[PDB]
Amino acid sequence: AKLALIRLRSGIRARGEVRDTLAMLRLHRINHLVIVDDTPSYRGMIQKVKDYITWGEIDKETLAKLLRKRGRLIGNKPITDEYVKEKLGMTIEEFAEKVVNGEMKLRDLPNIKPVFRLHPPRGGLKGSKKRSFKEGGALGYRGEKINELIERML
Amino acid sequence: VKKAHSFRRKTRGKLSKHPRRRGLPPLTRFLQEFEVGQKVHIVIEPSYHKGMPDPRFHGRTGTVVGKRGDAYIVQITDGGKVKTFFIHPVHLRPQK
RNA sequence: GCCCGAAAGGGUUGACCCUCCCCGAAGGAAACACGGGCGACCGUGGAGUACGAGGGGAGGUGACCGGGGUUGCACCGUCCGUCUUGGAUCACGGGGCAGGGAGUUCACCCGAGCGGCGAGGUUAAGGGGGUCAACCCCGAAGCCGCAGGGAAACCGACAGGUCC
RNA sequence: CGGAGUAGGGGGGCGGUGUAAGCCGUCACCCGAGAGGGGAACAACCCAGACCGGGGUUAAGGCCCCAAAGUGCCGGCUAAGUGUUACUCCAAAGGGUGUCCCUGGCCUUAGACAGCGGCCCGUCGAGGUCAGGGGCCCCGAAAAUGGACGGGGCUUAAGCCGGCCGCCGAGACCCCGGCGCACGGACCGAUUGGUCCGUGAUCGGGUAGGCGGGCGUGCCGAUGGGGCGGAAGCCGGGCCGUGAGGUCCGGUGGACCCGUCGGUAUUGCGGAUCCUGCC
RNA sequence: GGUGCCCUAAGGUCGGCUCAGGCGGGUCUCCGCCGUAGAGUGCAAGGGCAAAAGCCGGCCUGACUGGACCCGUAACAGAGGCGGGUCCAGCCGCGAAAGCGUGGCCUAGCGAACCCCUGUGCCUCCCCGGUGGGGGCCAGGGAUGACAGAAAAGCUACCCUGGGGAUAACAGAGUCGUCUCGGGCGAGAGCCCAUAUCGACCCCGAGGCUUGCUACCUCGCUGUCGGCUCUUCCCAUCCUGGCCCUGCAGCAGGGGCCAAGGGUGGGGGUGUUCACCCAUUAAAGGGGAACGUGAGCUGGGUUUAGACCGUCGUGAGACAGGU
RNA sequence: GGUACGGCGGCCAUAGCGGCGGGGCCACACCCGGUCUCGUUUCGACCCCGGAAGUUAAGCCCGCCAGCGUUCCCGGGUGUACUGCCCUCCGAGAGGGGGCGGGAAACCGGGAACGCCGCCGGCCA
Repeated sequence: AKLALIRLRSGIRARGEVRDTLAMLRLHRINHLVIVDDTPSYRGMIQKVKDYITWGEIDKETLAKLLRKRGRLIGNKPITDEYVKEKLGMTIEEFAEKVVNGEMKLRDLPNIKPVFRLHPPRGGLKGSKKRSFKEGGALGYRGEKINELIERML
Repeated sequence: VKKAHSFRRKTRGKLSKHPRRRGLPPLTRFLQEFEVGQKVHIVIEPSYHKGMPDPRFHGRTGTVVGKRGDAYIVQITDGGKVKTFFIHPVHLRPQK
């Protein structure tokens, strides 16, 4: 399954290995989102930076909306139904249905950027940046409930 | 009070032998064979005091590059420097 | 708010202000109508509407605008240089103005940015000529380089054989 | 291959020693060499890393007045102004039918107090009694100029416990325009280069220090110009310029001055308990 | 806790054999048995070691010569001198052979330049060639313990300079072992009676008025003790007001609660603060304010320059000893 | 093809200590003696030399046993103790707590376990 990861906290006051892990994962700034494949190698890194991000499983509909609004190409040009219907023989909903299940990867679309830069959340984060999401805060594994947050940040 | 390094400094457990070995090792080790490019572990047998390198490098892994006498030449990486040792094969062990 | 405002800045080929329309990023209501919750409130619709930085255009009014001096109101703000882990310091230097005031020159050595000749390169002291401290021609003595090893005696090498 | 600077470190976490303060190390996150938003104010505790002009949403945390936004909703506790303190900066052993709760035994249609008399009847007839565990508060609890929850003040709170719902709030994040930088490309140049195009979520803080380009001052060799129809200098002003600074207007003044190219230098001051002169 | 050495064997090899301790016999070294090492190893500690690396013997002198490379001191990451290790060649030892042997089972027992001594065999000394004597290459040795290496005693109170709060005495900050003031529990004492009074041994604290520890501020700000003068504050209350318990008859005493409005003085010796003493008194409390107060006084003490005594010192001289 | 035989080995206690029942043409042992090969600070007791009169009692070989020691598995102890990262969590403080990840030792009960694997023979047919 595909995983969505959002960064929330800063690296000042953080160890030197967490910053390097985050750079590898392409999470350089706050309110920045990355999509990733569920594998042990990636689970290790998420376990290391569990205290500066949130993550979960993403959905077809949410990835379609994400692509339409916050998806950019090289040059920070938007993504369009024509661009996709041309470079690939399908539209954006189908593209996303595939990505979230296999049969295709995001990089199969040329000049796509692997980073979605989001807007801060409306109504704000409704919890503490200092606790986990299960004990009443903002961080850690949230499952199918990362989609609500993405839609708020979109 | 400072204290220089020397061969047998802080070797009370590293160069101690389990109470159930206590003697000669089996003879499938003095007559080990190795090839070039073969990776080896540096593991010291405390009963044999010939060809024993500095315990500083106990537990490290190197590559064989040659042979001189009954000894083998071994290269290890220490930071960014290369270090070359002449070791008897009872102190060595093949990978996998 | 009061005061100056000629020129060098804009402006009667129209200043300031006024209203009208079109496009409109990120974002983004309310009244009101139905229902959920003990409740603060929320959901669907209204509605991505009304609005929105800015970009364009159409008109009315007819002389200031920008700039400067001082001052009122609200918010913000413990000077300057210096060593020191650490300066608003009860640590040192600090009454005001104007002028002066601190990485230079030689000789050897290591390197570079350019330029000339090139298995050779380069002249010194000096000499001759001239329109006479500028200019022109001669002058290789010597120094570096082309063969190194060795305390010394002494001996004395690949102008290309193979591979990546 | 060349040019440095550094040989007093400190907050915070871990270890040895020490009554402790502190001493000696270690870790490499921060101050030093780091702005901005909050903690009343605070070097290193929280959010967060900063070209310029503007628009909007958030973080830390906050929402009775000071002070932007709730005299917010539900359930319960405290009567001591306890408290109104994340940390920086805050008292114990020992005790309490103060109150609110959990648990387990023994009693009960006559129990546990009273009263009337010799273990008892009736008598007023309904809930008692013993232990153990927890929450909040109380005693224990005494200082020196005049007072500190930041202050006013607050008692079904404007306090504490358990949960919830909406707003306010940074230079953070999103958007719009402009500047520069690094990399690559084209064209173009009498010489260190210039004009444009692409990319930049992965460029834009800086002490010691290293590198690049420019402003200004005096003299030379050349080139091109101005001046008694008023040069330099001085005063007050306008415009360009990130800036070092340049240039014009008016006045005063009464003879010299600037630009471009290349060279050269007693070449730029707020400080030295600096020197001279004046006040 | 140890080394600044010892060893011709305690060094090389070959062969044979097993230890300390105890049990059971025999008397005051003999037989058997159990015995993973509880012994020994040239010397500390740690590690290693049983047909042995221990003990008993036999033969030898690899404790040698000429030379390479690598590890440590000194991690990562620079190195002179020293030390160790793996090898090539030569000559040899032990052993039937394979094999081992470049000192001591491993880790301590030592040292640059210049100069000198010894050994060995060759090169050289100013036109040439001889003799005597000089210089050089190679190897070994003589020492610097402050041991990566100067040839080397003290006073300053007549003192000077340059600097330091990187560093003391003095007041501040921090801390509170010590200090002052308290508490819990109940052993025991009080004719009997745990609590009138005393309260051990053990446990828990406040304050910052003693003293220490540290070294954060200040090295030309001022450096100070006591006294006189003058103002103010705390309460942990000495008297003065009001109360409670008593092993409170009264007069009184002891112990405790509220209370800080007022008062708490004069003199003797001593530089004194405190402490001691006298006579009175309602009683003659303890502390803070930069150990309050020198741009307010004084100037007895203490820390300059003069001099005396005692001790110490060869002496110059010193004494937190006196005058 | 057969063996109640043997030599050289590897893993080096799941193999070890102790205890028991059985077996012996060929082979290993215990045995008789030793002059010479060899030697016992003194003895063919030890070691070396030549044979077998005797037997399986010992060593060797086959089989078993869980008294001691070792090793592995199943449940508990127990997700206990300790621990890496984060926290505007508690507490006067000492020290504790929550979330995400790893995770024992003793002890208890129950099993298995009294060795596995190579190369070469010799003899019976």
